[PDB]
Amino acid sequence: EYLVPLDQYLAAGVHIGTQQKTKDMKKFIYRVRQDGLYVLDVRKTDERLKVAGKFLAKFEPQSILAVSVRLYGQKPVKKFGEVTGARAIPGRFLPGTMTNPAVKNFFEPDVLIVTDPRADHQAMREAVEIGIPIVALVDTENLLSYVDLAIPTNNKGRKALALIYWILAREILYNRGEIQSREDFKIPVEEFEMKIV
Amino acid sequence: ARMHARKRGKSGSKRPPRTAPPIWVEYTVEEIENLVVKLRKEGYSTAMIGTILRDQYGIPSVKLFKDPDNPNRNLTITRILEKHGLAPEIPEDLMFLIRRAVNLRKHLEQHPKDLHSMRGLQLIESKIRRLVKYYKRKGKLPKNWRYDPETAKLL
Amino acid sequence: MVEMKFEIPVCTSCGREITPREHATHFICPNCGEAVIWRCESCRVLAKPYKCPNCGWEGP
Amino acid sequence: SQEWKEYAKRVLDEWEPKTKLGMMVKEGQITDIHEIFRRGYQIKEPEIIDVLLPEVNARENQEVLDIALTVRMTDSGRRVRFRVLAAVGNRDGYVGLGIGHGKEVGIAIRKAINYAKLNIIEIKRGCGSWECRCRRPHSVPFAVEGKEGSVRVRLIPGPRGLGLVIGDVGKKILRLAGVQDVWSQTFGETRTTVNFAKAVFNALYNTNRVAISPEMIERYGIVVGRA
Amino acid sequence: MKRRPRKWKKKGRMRWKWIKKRIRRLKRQRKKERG
Amino acid sequence: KPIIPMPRSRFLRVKCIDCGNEQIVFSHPATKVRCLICGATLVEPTGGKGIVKAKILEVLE
Amino acid sequence: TLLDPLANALSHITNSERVGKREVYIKPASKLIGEVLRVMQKYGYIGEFEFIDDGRAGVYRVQLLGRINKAGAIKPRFPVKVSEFEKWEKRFLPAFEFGILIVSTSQGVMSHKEAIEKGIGGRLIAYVY
RNA sequence: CCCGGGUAGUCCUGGCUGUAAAGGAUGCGGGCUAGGUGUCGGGCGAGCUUCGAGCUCGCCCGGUGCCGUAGGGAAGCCGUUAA
RNA sequence: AGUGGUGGCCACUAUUAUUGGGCCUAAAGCGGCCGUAGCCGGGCCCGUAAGUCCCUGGCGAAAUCCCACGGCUCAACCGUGGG
Repeated sequence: EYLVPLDQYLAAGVHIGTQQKTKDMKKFIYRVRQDGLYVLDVRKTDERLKVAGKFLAKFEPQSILAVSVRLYGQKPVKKFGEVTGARAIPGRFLPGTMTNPAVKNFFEPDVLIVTDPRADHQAMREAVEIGIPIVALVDTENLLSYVDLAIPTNNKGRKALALIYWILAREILYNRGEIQSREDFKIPVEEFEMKIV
Repeated sequence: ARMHARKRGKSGSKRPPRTAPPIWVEYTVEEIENLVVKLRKEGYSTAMIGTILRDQYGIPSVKLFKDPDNPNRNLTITRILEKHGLAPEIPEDLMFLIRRAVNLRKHLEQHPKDLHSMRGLQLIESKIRRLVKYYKRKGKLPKNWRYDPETAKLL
Repeated sequence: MVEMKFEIPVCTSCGREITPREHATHFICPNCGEAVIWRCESCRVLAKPYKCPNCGWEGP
Repeated sequence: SQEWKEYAKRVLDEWEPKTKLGMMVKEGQITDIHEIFRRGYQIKEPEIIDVLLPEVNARENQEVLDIALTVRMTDSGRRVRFRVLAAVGNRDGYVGLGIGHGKEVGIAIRKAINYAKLNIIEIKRGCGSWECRCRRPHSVPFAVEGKEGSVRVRLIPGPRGLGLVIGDVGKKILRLAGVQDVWSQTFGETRTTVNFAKAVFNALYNTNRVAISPEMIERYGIVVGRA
Repeated sequence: MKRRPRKWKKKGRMRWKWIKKRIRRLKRQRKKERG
Repeated sequence: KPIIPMPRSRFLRVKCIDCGNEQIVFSHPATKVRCLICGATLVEPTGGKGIVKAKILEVLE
Repeated sequence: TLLDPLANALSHITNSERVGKREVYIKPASKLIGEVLRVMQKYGYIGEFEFIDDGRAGVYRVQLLGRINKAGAIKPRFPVKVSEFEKWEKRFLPAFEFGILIVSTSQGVMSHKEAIEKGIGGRLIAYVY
């Protein structure tokens, strides 16, 4: 069983990985292409993200932060925070955010969401120095050190970003009980995706 | 080969942990006896005998077959060539090294200035002498046996 | 004097207790959602997998 | 005792909790000191710990280890700065160490004390000497080491009444850690007092890094923190 | 004649090569007049 | 790294082309492989897997 | 050139532990090594273990339980009588009976505490705690 | 120091002399130890082919870097080519 | 009722390092290679008991040393008894 059609996934660039691998994500990697790009496992991705939806409902809405310093994820994160009432911070994560009480925007979550592990190093160090659980949107190039909930997919494309963020909102509000069915979301993919100006 | 070249290269070769010989070998101990005596009758030492036997005849290894004449020993090509009086007196490797030694010494005679081969000579001579010392510790050579370039020439 | 024996938290993916200022984590077991899986740095930095005691669910 | 609870109340109704940990200590969900340490939380508001361990505020329970006058060379003079290192602890297995920079004596003192409060740590205690073995927490339960810089210090259990067989910095740290008999040996120079103190800290932390069976707990009477 | 590398740092010093050579010239003349 | 070394060389039950001769041969021959009756070569040694020319019938381990 | 199986084995164990992996494959397996592996397993320092006939020298497969602070091989096989173990124990242990010592005795290699109970000296081979 | 010349030398033959920042300022052999990546060379498997192991990709082995987790060390730094 | 000055010896000293030291930048790895004695050496089966270990007789004399007790007022010292 799949939350979303497989062909939609393949169109979304979810399964398209880079020209690199790592020992950590050998399990998640499905296969290699003759050219060099790597392919992740679709089914494992689906299982992990439904698990993540089962998780995130257990927390409060506001308590959860979602951050994306990558440009392509900023509107997906703002849209997901709007949908689920989570706090969202796009752009340049101000250093010392959750570690520095004297700042104006001081806030201490109980879990973190990370778009690109490589780019969001500062967020992980801050959150760790507070000592919270970490969720990551990893790729076959990201690194599995210091992630409690890693989800494998292509964390560069806008389509994949919007699609997975949408599915995450779907599962969290499912497990929260506010919305029971999948068909109650009248917010299609294009609301989360980037707009090319 | 690290002991002089000091390079840890691994071009060794592997044998699976089989205890009994496999069934598909359609030859028996006496048949491999016939073939090995034929082969050494044709003028080959143990290495090439075993290579061709495992190559064309296909039998993976004669060490997987137990000698009828002793239950504790696994049959070997050297033992078989010892059975019929077709093992050599001087062990094969060392005879080879003597032959190469006289070869290099001749080339060196007609070429003095290549100190690189001087060092090579030094190396192969320490090799033969180590093997001979060991075999003396085992005693498969006459105790008065000792290297000489001239008898090597006779060899 | 009533002795104050606490239950010192034990990491799940190595069996080693959590030293007091280790910046470790505790989060709910993944597939069923009742077990409190702990995780220590020695299991986080290398990120070796953890198996839930209940559902046998394995993951980093 | 009652004075400590009075101090706790004064700070409770005076301090405004900011951090995520401030709630469960002001809202009372947390009351054990070891509650913070076990789970793997963080600490940033020193006001937290005196709620659960107000005894840290005792004048004797604070120790000033050393005061250094590190100079900064400028184009237009010599600008001094006091680097002061000081320790604060309770006599029941909780202690901390701090380094504070300042322009006067007082400011560095206060900042160092605050930092030391922030670096509070839990201390196992026992008796594993080859002679005493009396199961009480009158010594380190077993031999440990602590490394920082050149200096490496090893601490070894000893029988009771032996006293602190260690240099003065280690003497003060172990007096404020709740331990009273230990043999101690040092490799590397111990004149830089700061590294000696930090090394003793590392060793005390390393105590809890040792794997143990409940059999050992009942053999040395391993008191994890408060006796 | 096993020269100490420490002496080769020219701080507060003359170039080691020339001190070595000076010692050698002194050696020459002394062994000469001895015999 | 595999704990127990398993050989990357198999054995081959093969049929010669000319005289219809069955034989067991090796995957990585160190020397030439020739037929018993016709005598023609069967597998050529090289840096790796021998260069088969006849028809492989079965793969033995 | 490999010269001592036991020391490589115990070092390999400790080097696995400080990482904290689960399965270890001691390539140099010998009968004495197996006896040793039995010794501390009788104090559960390791989980199960198994012998694997590799055709060359055997390989021992061992699970860890994450309870080995350090496991070294006393190489120069010091012989010791019964009455002085406390000196050698203090040479290789952190605290009173905090771990074990493995002694080869006339009857068979095994731990030291019983060897005191049975009152037989021997030759130290390994220590671990 | 620059410029104009210029001897021994620098070349071949035979011998001596046994020296250097001959420095990776790192004596050598074995066992263990997260990773990322290139080239060199050998082997294997795919893709390309004007059919030359001639061209791209994955793996295994050895040599050669660079980055780098843990870990070390006063620090410089090193880090499976260990310090 | 002793203290001070000097001289020599152990600790301080892991600055002599088997326990227990360093040798890239602080003094310390020779330019490289070969190899004799010496030292250290893969696993399995049979034997031995040289080493190794347990028990047991003689012996390593006294005085000094540790301990309980008795005498000297106590002590030191001495005796008796055990190591």
